[PDB]
Amino acid sequence: ALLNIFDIAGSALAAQSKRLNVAASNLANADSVTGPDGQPYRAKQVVFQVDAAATGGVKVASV
Amino acid sequence: QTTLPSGLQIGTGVRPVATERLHSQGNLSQTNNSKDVAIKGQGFFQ
Repeated sequence: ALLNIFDIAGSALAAQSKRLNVAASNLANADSVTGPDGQPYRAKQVVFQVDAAATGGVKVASV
Repeated sequence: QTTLPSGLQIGTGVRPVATERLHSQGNLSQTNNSKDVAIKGQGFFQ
């Protein structure tokens, strides 16, 4: 449509922002302990996937 | 169930309060003079 380029780029930007936020949160919680209800803190990562509408944007299903 | 109390309490610093003198009994040394006196126990001259 010559306009899905904006959608693809926006999805890429959102995914990169999510990944950066996760990394920053892990760095902040590097030396934390005993979070809520006492369970130890565990690090998290994100998984990128493509939206097969072929060629499509990137999404993050879950952390 | 059992977690840390999760409370914050920041200190401020340290100050000197007093200097106490150990009013113990010191040793006696002989000066051989005839007008020198030494206290055995408690008491102060005036």
